[PDB]
Amino acid sequence: LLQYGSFCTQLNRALTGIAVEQDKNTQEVFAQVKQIYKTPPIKDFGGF
Amino acid sequence: TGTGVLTESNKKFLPFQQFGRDIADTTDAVRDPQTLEILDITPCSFGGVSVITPGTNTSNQVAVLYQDVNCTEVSNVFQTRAGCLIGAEHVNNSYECDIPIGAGICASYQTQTSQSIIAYTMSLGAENSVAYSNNSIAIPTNFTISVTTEILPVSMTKTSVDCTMYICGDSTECSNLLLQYGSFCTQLNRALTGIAVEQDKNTQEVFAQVKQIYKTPPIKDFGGFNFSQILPDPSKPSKRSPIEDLLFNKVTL
Amino acid sequence: QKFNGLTVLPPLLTDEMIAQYTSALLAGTITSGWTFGAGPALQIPFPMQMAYRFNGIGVTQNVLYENQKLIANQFNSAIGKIQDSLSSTPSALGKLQDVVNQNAQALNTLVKQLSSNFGAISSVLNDILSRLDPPEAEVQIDRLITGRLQSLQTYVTQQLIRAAEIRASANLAATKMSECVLGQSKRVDFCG
Amino acid sequence: PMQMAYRFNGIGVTQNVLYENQKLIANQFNSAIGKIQDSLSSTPSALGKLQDVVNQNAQALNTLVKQLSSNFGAISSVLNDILSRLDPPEAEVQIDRLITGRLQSLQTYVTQQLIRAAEIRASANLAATKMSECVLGQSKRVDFCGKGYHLMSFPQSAPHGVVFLHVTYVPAQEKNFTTAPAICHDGKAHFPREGVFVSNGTHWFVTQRNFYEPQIITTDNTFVSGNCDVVIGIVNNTVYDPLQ
Ligand SMILES: *[C@@H]1O[C@H](CO)[C@@H](O[C@@H]2O[C@H](CO)[C@@H](O)[C@H](O)[C@H]2NC(C)=O)[C@H](O)[C@H]1NC(C)=O
Ligand SMILES: *[C@@H]1O[C@H](CO)[C@@H](O[C@@H]2O[C@H](CO)[C@@H](O)[C@H](O)[C@H]2NC(C)=O)[C@H](O)[C@H]1NC(C)=O
Ligand SMILES: *[C@@H]1O[C@H](CO)[C@@H](O[C@@H]2O[C@H](CO)[C@@H](O)[C@H](O)[C@H]2NC(C)=O)[C@H](O)[C@H]1NC(C)=O
Ligand SMILES: *[C@@H]1O[C@H](CO)[C@@H](O[C@@H]2O[C@H](CO)[C@@H](O)[C@H](O)[C@H]2NC(C)=O)[C@H](O)[C@H]1NC(C)=O
Ligand SMILES: *[C@@H]1O[C@H](CO)[C@@H](O[C@@H]2O[C@H](CO)[C@@H](O)[C@H](O)[C@H]2NC(C)=O)[C@H](O)[C@H]1NC(C)=O
Ligand SMILES: *[C@@H]1O[C@H](CO)[C@@H](O)[C@H](O)[C@H]1NC(C)=O
Ligand SMILES: *[C@@H]1O[C@H](CO)[C@@H](O)[C@H](O)[C@H]1NC(C)=O
Ligand SMILES: *[C@@H]1O[C@H](CO)[C@@H](O)[C@H](O)[C@H]1NC(C)=O
Ligand SMILES: *[C@@H]1O[C@H](CO)[C@@H](O)[C@H](O)[C@H]1NC(C)=O
Ligand SMILES: *[C@@H]1O[C@H](CO)[C@@H](O)[C@H](O)[C@H]1NC(C)=O
Repeated sequence: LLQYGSFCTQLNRALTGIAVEQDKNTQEVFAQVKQIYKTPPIKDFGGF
Repeated sequence: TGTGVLTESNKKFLPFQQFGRDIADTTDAVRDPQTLEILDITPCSFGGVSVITPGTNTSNQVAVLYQDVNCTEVSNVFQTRAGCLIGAEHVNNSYECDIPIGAGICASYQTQTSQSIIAYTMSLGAENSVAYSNNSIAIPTNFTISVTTEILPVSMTKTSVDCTMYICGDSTECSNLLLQYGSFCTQLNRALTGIAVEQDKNTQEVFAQVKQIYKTPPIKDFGGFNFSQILPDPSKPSKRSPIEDLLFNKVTL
Repeated sequence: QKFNGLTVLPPLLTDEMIAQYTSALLAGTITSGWTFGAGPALQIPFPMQMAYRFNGIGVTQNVLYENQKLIANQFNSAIGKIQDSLSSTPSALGKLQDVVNQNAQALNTLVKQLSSNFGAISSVLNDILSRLDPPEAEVQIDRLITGRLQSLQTYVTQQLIRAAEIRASANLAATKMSECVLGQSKRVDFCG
Repeated sequence: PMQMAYRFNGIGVTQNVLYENQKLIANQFNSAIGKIQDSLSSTPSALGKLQDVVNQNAQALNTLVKQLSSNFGAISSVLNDILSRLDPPEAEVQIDRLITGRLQSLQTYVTQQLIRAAEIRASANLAATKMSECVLGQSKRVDFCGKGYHLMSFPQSAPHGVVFLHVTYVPAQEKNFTTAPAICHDGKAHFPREGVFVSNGTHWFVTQRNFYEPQIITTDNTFVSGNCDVVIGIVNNTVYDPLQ
């Protein structure tokens, strides 16, 4: 297999790129708040 | 034949079958000759090895992550949910994520409290409840004008490869053999030409959105607003703005 | 499941940890309207916030106040109907089930490609090595190497294309989060 | 200044705000632009998104070039020597292996280049949209042209990309106030034409939503609709007409 060269460092690199990109997908969708907000203990939202 | 670990299994084989095989054509169990016992096969542990490093420009210190192994097979070892991580001290107190380990664990070079690579559960941000009431509002009494920078790639280098001389070079001998493969290189030349030609369309579409070239007036009486940092500089040999000059001095090929 | 060479990496954000992000986005929305997406979260009474969102679609705010009980009842009913709707309508989550199904199917195909001869005398490397002398076992192994490497490369290429699709979907989802959740979109049929 | 005033008017702040503190706004804008210079000169990995395309293309070309060192089972990797030491009927079989390996390497390169080109095209389409919607206009569409309420943005060309300077309005020091959604006068129920009702504790004012500017409540900035019996949160207050 060594005689085929860098095919597998290349395939591993491509798959690693995809794996690294999935975390970026999740982070850019959900990590849009600077702060973690909490709701008050009493739910007096005018009827909603 | 094969390799793995053998353990006792509770799979009731039939008296005639000799070896069991799971989905996707993999041997999952075999029955033992000389005892007729049914023994399970599990692949013996393996996984990738990853290296956590702050950078050779900061320290030579490193933590190593073995990706899917228990901390039972070979200074301070920490068992985490994404593998076995050795060389990182685990801190209870949470920080913002610096180098991702996985499963909510990150690691960084602290440089102040511990002189090592700490490992922690990343924090999602500062906690604050909003003072919600049925009769209270918050209205801002001032404001701040803020400028943020956003960076987008538009085009890439227009490369082009010539098969006949990449594969053969100056050899009519193998060019005659390459002819037997048909249009494999008419195709590759065509695909790369398509990529190269659309790289120019990308730039044309992003930038060529004005039909005529607007010029700024000689006198900069903008009511206190200052744009000298963004308009081109006449003193420069290439008529770029200071910010564009820094951008061009910042990316290296 | 765990196989020969196949490993699955844990995502960086745990499900316990994405729920906290969505909790933050909710709490921010209910307690501060869209203001927390621009600057500091500024509390506002929720019926007043809904009045200004009504005002944002060309309905005077007196409408909401003169029928707030009605609007709250309608909203509660509509929220309750979501639970039943997606609990009773199958294939509702098909767009999410399909990603799991496609990834699992591609991995199953990749593994089942190890059962193929590709023209070799046998598909088991040890079996062919144990009974052929080296200068011919080399030739037999080479076909198997070529076939398996081509299979792996096909898998990688389809994964690249599917990941491009998922990235387009995730960019759309990020835009929808920003523009539907953190704002009110005047943009037709983008947010329903 | 008048253009920026109307951009302020485009986010829900009256023009008088900009004109009464134009000196401050201009100073603050100049400072915010000057900070971009320092941030780019001081923080590394700022241009990472642009450096990564260069890095990936260079790496793909480097692996394509280093694939010429591979034998693929041939007796040697240089075609010239196998050609110069084997007769044709035995050199064709050796050359075929190199042809297969190099062709299939080139195919892999071209496929990955196609995929990366599609990604870059998506990014360039996004940049074209951002030019049109942030630079050639003012975008009411949140977090598309930066954090905050979008005022205006400036393009800057970068190597193989574009940089956007997004000027945004961000609210600042704010006060907890008491509110009510309407006020009751002689049995009539008054709603605010624009803005909200706020109380300083003893007296009631109408302010616009994004900048504290109390005004005495008049018939000229509120409108009556219905009576006091219908809205759940009402406060009794007096409303003055200039006519009296
Ligand atoms: C194969 O032969 C071995 C012995 O030659 C058998 O092993 C015996 O198994 C019984 C269990 O019923 C034990 O009590 C004996 O002690 C075992 N003998 C030895 C020497 O270990 C085995 O059962 C035979 N299997 C078959 C299928 O014939
Ligand atoms: C607005 O009011 C809320 C409460 O009505 C204040 O929130 C308090 O903040 C302090 C922090 O110093 C906490 O210790 C209290 O527990 C908070 N109270 C509640 C009920 O959560 C808030 O500080 C006020 N802000 C302004 C600007 O007046
Ligand atoms: C509004 O914001 C500006 C700055 O954003 C404040 O101006 C500052 O005023 C102090 C005077 O105490 C000066 O020392 C600073 O240099 C000023 N800053 C700038 C950038 O000029 C102003 O005080 C704020 N006003 C309110 C009511 O919040
Ligand atoms: C606009 O701003 C720039 C800097 O932000 C000013 O340029 C400065 O000009 C003086 C000349 O008196 C030089 O000594 C400084 O070195 C310059 N600064 C920089 C960063 O180059 C310019 O004068 C300002 N113009 C107006 C009209 O406000
Ligand atoms: C609440 O509003 C009233 C007026 O709407 C303010 O009363 C003024 O107080 C000043 C004292 O500095 C007097 O000179 C004015 O004549 C008063 N106005 C009236 C109409 O009587 C009061 O100061 C405000 N308080 C707060 C906390 O905002
Ligand atoms: C290390 O970093 C410093 C400043 O960050 C830089 O000047 C130096 O060139 C770096 N060393 C390298 C790149 O080898
Ligand atoms: C690691 O091994 C220990 C005992 O060797 C075991 O108790 C523990 O559950 C293992 N960790 C796993 C399976 O995650
Ligand atoms: C970390 O916290 C846990 C529980 O809070 C505690 O049991 C443990 O001793 C702490 N360890 C350190 C080093 O603080
Ligand atoms: C707001 O809350 C208070 C305290 O529970 C309650 O008395 C009042 O009826 C509520 N609604 C208003 C003030 O409109
Ligand atoms: C407002 O005026 C009416 C008129 O009679 C009165 O009944 C009501 O109690 C007043 N509101 C308050 C909060 O006192």
